[PDB]
Amino acid sequence: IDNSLNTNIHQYHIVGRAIPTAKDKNPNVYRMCIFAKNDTNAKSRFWYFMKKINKLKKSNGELLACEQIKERFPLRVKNYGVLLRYDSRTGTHNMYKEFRDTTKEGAIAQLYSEMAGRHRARASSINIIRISEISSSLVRRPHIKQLLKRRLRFPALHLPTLQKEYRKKFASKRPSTYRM
Amino acid sequence: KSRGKRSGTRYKFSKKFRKHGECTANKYLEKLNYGDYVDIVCDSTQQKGMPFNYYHGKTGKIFHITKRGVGVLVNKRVKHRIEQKKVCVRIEHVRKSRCNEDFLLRKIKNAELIKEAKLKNEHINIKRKTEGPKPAAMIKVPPSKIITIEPLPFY
Amino acid sequence: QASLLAKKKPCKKRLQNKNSLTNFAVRCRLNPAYKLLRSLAVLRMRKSILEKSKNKKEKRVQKQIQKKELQKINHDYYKGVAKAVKKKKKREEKKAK
Amino acid sequence: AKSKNHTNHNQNRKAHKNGIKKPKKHKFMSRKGLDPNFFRNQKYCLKGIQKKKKELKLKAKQEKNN
Amino acid sequence: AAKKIKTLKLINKKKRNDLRQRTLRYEEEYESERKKIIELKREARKNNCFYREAEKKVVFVIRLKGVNKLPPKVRSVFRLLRLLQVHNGVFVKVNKATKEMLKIVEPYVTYGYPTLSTVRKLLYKRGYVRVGKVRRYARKKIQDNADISKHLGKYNVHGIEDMVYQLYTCGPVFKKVNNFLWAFKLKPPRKGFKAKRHAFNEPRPGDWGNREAHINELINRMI
Amino acid sequence: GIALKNVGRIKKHGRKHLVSKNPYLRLLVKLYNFLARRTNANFNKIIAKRLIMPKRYRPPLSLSKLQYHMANHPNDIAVVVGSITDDKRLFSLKQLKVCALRFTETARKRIEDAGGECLTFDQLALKYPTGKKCVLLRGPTKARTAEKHFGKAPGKPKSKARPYVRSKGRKFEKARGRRKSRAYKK
Amino acid sequence: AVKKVGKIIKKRTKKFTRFQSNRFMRVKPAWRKPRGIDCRVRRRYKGTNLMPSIGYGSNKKTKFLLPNNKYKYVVKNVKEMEPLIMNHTKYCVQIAHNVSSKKRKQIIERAKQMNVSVINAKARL
RNA sequence: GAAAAAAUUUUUUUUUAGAAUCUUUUUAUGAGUAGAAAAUCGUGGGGUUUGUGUUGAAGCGAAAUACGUGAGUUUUCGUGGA
RNA sequence: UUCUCAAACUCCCAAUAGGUAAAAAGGGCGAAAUAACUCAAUUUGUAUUUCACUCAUAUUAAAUAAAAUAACUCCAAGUGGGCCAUUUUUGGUAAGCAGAACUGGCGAUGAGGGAUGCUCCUAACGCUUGGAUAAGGUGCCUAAAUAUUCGCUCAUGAGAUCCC
RNA sequence: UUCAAUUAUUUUUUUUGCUGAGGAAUUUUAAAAUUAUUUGAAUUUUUCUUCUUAUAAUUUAAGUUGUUUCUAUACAGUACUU
Repeated sequence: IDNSLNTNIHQYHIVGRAIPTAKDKNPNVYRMCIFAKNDTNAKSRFWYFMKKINKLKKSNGELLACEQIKERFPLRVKNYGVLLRYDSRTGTHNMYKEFRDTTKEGAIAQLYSEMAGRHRARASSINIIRISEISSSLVRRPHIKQLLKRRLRFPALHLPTLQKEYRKKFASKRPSTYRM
Repeated sequence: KSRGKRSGTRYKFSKKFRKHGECTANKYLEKLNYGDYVDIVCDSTQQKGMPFNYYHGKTGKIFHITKRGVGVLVNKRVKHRIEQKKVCVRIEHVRKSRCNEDFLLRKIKNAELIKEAKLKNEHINIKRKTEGPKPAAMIKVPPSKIITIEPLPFY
Repeated sequence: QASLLAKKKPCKKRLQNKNSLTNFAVRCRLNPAYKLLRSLAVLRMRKSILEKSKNKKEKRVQKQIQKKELQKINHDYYKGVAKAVKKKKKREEKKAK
Repeated sequence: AKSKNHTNHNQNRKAHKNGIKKPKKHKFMSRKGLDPNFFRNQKYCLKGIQKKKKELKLKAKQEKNN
Repeated sequence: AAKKIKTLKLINKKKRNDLRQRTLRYEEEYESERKKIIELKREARKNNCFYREAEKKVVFVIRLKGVNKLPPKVRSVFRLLRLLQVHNGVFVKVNKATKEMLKIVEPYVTYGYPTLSTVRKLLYKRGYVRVGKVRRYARKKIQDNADISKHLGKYNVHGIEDMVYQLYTCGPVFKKVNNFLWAFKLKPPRKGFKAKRHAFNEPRPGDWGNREAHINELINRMI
Repeated sequence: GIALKNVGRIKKHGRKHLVSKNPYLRLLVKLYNFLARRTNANFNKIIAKRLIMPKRYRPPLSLSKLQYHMANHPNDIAVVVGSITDDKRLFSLKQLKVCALRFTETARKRIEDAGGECLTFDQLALKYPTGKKCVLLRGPTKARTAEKHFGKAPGKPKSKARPYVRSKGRKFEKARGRRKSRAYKK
Repeated sequence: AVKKVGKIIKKRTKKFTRFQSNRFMRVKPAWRKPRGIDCRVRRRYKGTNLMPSIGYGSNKKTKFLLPNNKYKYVVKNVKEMEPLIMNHTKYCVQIAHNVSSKKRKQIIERAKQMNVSVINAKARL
């Protein structure tokens, strides 16, 4: 239960094979990791890739395993690099982008948020090919490179946003945006 | 409308590839007559007792046979009703139907199953399979026999 | 009078639904075993927080050993998953040029 | 101006409204179109079968009745 | 007179004993089967093998679309399916013809695998049965075993737990019991529904089509 | 909104009540409705339905047909849900015990003379409430005058029926459409 | 809304007024449905003017009952009291309009002696 | 075929169904022009029945703790004079 | 060898849509009968018939079915100008143009949404109370968040939701 | 200082909103449930542990009842109906 609120989307290891036949008595086993909102969606995404890659379809295959993946440490930061193929209005484009997070799932959430925000690209039009941990020295993006410096601080960059109780319509004196 | 008899020549009446004058001996000799179901198929050779367009590839019961003619009871939809029509066709046009052959083979096989069960005084069902949902199974998989898939970059 | 058959009975008049999950008598009427199920539940509950507190140590010591042996095996399985992704990533990265 | 040309609209739906009827005469296809000579031979056979039957039926009824 | 009445009470007592006992055997068996699945799966995964668990045999199919503007094949399938009211749910036995029927109506129905606690709970709160005659049905709420002990007495699945058992396992008599049961007309689906259009394998919200185990969550909301 | 055909209604057809105002017939359908409901005998249920049925569509039975039907029955109790009419075409000797809706006076007199019994429906109910060891009979419809008139067109080919025709005169309906020589025939 | 009184629910306040009779003097005030014609108000365009149907009907137990808890029975002669008297609990007397005062007085007095309420006995003095 | 209450075992008060197109009960159902049906309601006359009339009818105007889903019915007050 | 081609060309060739099939008034394997058909062959076949022996069916001859609300017969009504949408589609530069196909609507029917609106979406209606939702929204008009969360965006005519 | 999360089978609890058809002369009866007893078993072993043996009651069975107010100690009033 916890008390925890925001942000959800999960990681699944799915394994499947072609249905056994007289013609082939030892089907090829195919495995993939898939980021999805649930197991049924994860199976469908696996099937879409199985259909695109192989000539296998749900009617001609069998599930060997499907199991949810949990990240090794929830609170230790890693730099995840993700390679995407996405579709524009005209056609197809490739991108490999870098995200600092404690979770691969969080990095995918940032990626979907970026693809939506910077290109107006819909979830349907994205294909994730590999998300993996990248060393600090190796990183291309300057926005991730800046985080990786020796020392970091800010004088508070964010406006207040008090609880509903204290968002009342009238104030007694003029306030300030933030303390110095 | 403006509808003469053989309209749709280039469609239905067009011959099968390299099939000319096929008239060999075995074609004639089938004999199940008054009870039988029979398909009505066009012959490129024979114009003499060729059916009307609608009856092509349709199936129905033989109700009367003559020297080389066959009466066939065929179903036709006429607007709001499907009705039985007495189609006169020739021996070259009639092809023995195979639906009867499925029923017969199943009857024979089931009869053998019944006969086997009866000898043992067994209680068992000779009814057809449903092709039901698959049960549990097992496979042992080494690291060598499992392949990692991923989507493809443009190439 | 002899020939004509015995009187039949009309339908019963409508009653309340009596359809609560907590309508115990109706639930027992409907499912005779439900009392046994309540008893089983009660046997699990009765032991209560003190016995369970004592039990919790016994559980954790015997589950630690079982989990650790099962987990090390499973960690090798997880490593195989990691290894397979890494193997594909490297092979493709080499292949592309 | 012009009157309507093709339209077959609503007719399928009207057919399905009252259901698409099918024949139900079934057994014993009949009369004139039956095979010449062979069916007359059958009539003679049937008449023969009937005569043998009638002879049996008349004798059996008459012997018991009186 | 008194002997017949006495005999009937004795018969009722025998049935109560039998049903209580059957329930206990079922309760152990279902739980044991689930425990064996855990044991099998755990044994295979650790010891480097792949256990393929069975198909789930039944599916609860809930309609979730209005009666206006229906395609004709879809209309026909709905009549056979028996989802004549727009919030009907019903159990269906998974085979090949049933799956293809489900495919034809797919964007207009949600469906999935109904778990054993859910199936009982839904049957308890919303169980009605046809108490009339064939094609003169009368719809009565199930508040005792005697009504269904009449109807399912020949089949020997008389009494509600046995019916629940047939629903759970896809038992030897499924069709008749299902047919005797009313098609469950459900409440609107509380908090967190949304997105009537399309289907659940779009990344955007909308419960329509297959949602597997997650059918139960939806059923719990609309109970 | 439910999808049921005919809005879920069961709609019964044919007679829903007896519409006669005859006191005796109203009393009789009360009686036979009671006898059907209590006994649950099929014989009584048929009688109740036939009593409710249209008086015009209730048939006459011929005495010749009644005797011809009863020939293999050594039990003598005929029941007829219609009127029994006399015969002037044969000797008509052998008596019966017959319950009928209505008797012609000549028929009744002959049956009584012969040593038979002409039995009321109240007497039938009283004596034989289960209908056991009896014979239920119907007179034939036998293509009545309306039936001769109707039945999927007389003017269509391959059909046998009577149209309107006033054919007592000479020059009546015989030509174009009814004649192979003049245009075509039915 | 509606008018509950004990176990007697009466479901209709505000008897209906015939459509357009507010606008036109000629049209009779008493209700008529525009059933005989197309009319675009039988077409149920909301808030235009509500119109009646069977559903508003009284319950089977209370069907014609007065708030007196007694069915009204109209009386124009004294002798008509005599069958009515054994059911005086469930029925109430109404004396007809057209009754001459000597007779009316006699009927009122007799009815009071017969011990049943008479709802217009306090009138025609 | 007996239920309750009031009294002070014994008195009083309320209720006490059998109309078979009727009554009790259950469950399902309710769109609607053209169009078809059924159940009603109202008007003129007649036979039939048993009532209303000059201590005031019909009619009319204003209404009615009124009744009916409704068409309407019934009533009160005022006029009115057959 | 090579480039481009046709829906009025066809080596090859779909999906969708469509047809026949799934046993008891029948079917099996047998005997006997009947003939003026057949065949040397009045038991050679045929067909028919009478006798047998016997085919699953406690539930089932694959599913699924408020499958008899089905059939069938009668008598009579109205109607015979249509129009709208998606997808496929012919003519015409195009058309809220002319003409279709399949289905669903509207017409004859509405409640809620689409500011608004005959056809779009949600959803089809006895009379009421309570509930929980749909389409759809939640700054104010105007009922619900000046919600949360990550982007992007400054416009000397920014931009704002299918049919529109 | 901790003992997660998510499924699985379960068991509750804090406030509280709305509703009350009905009226059981041979089915508001019967069984169930629960309590106090009684006898024999059981098993996780028990202060809501289970069955059945016998006995009584009751309600969670078997569709709201109760208590105290008020109108009012009125005769139509400004309250009440409309």
